[PDB]
Formats: sequence, structure tokens, C-alpha cells
Amino acid sequence: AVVTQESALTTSPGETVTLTCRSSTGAVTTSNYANWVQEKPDHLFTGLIGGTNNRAPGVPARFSGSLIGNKAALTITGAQTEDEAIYFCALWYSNHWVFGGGTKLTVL
Amino acid sequence: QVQLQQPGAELVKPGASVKLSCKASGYTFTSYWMHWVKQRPGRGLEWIGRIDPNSGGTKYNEKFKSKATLTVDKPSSTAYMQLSSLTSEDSAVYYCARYDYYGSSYFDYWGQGTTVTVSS
Repeated sequence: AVVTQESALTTSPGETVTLTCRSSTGAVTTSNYANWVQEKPDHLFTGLIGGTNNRAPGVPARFSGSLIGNKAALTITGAQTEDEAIYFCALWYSNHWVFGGGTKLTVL
Repeated sequence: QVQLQQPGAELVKPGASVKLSCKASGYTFTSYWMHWVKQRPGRGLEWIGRIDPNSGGTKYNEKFKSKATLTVDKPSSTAYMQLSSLTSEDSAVYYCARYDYYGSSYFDYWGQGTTVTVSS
């Protein structure tokens, strides 16, 4: 299976932005245990959401996962420059995980 | 307090092998799964496999089966990955990452990654 995310998005401080995660083989369901991971400059990774909508402790309020239509999604409300990073999503297919290509988010 | 520790890098020759280590602290090593992930330039992540530290049972990405070998040392609470017959395709950063397999299903803590560089 192929997991696809937007390659890049650009937002402004205070704006709301949503990134999505799509599956090659059909709609994404909770059975896929959608995870969102954040990579910051020099190769610093923090998990952010797991089991499609569980915020990891420490993760600010402004981030949240949900299923929108047939895709997994991560929304950030009132984006800060701090949030500039690459967001990966990972999907689970019974005998393995598959990662998406990442969305580089620029905060003007 | 939760910490996954990996050495910074390996400069190795084509066709040799390396053992990568990841030492966990600040939590109960056998109560979470450990995954290994590959990051190649300008690409993202490729999942290698996972290991249940409590059973030593493994699941590998079919792509990596004749390449990698996952083991642990329960007493020293360390996860290892061995890579065989290293080639140019093997140069990348390799991360160990904790998965809350019985909790909220997240890859919450990540090692800093070991950069493997193959060169003659």
C-alpha cells in the first residue's frame, strides 16, 4: 500500500491548517491506527497523535487528529512558526506499517 | 525521563556488517514494542520491523528480511539491529522508536538516530 500526503503546505501565524493522509487501497479507518509524527531541524522526531486521535502528552492543544471522509487528517489551529516542520503519517495494514512521504509545512 | 539512546554514526565498508544499538531508560522496557525506521535523503521513512522485547518475537518488512536482524537484551534493556552485506542503498539514518502497543497506539519517543555511511 501507498500512503500519500500533500508534499507541502504554507500557512500564516494564527491560521488553521489541515493536512491529510490517504490510502492506496481504500478509506482510512480507525483499524489503521493512524499516527502523526513531527520532524524538526536536525532530525528531531516527536510522536504527536496515535490511534487516529490520541494526543501524546506534552503536545500543545492546537493539534488534533480525526478522520475526514476517507482520509486521516491532522489539524493545527492558530499555527505558530514553531510548528514549521515535516509531518509524517503512518498507517497500519495488519502484518506492517507504511509511512507517507511527509508534508513540509512553512509558516510565513 | 523516557530516553532512547543511540550512537551518532557508523562509517563502514561495502559488504561489511554493523550492529546498531538503542538503549532505553526511564520506563519498563518489556511493556512497549520497539520499532526500527530508515530515513534516506530527501525521502521519508521506511519501516524496517518491530520486536516485542518480552518475547523476542519479530516482524519484518518483507523488503528487509534478508538484510536486518532484530534482537534485544532484556537485562541491559537494549534493542539491537544488525545489517548484513551493506551496500550504497544502506547509507541512511536509522531510528529506534517506542510504540505504546497496549496504550494509546502512538510512536511517542524516538532515538536521535544513527547515521550509517558506506564508503570504501
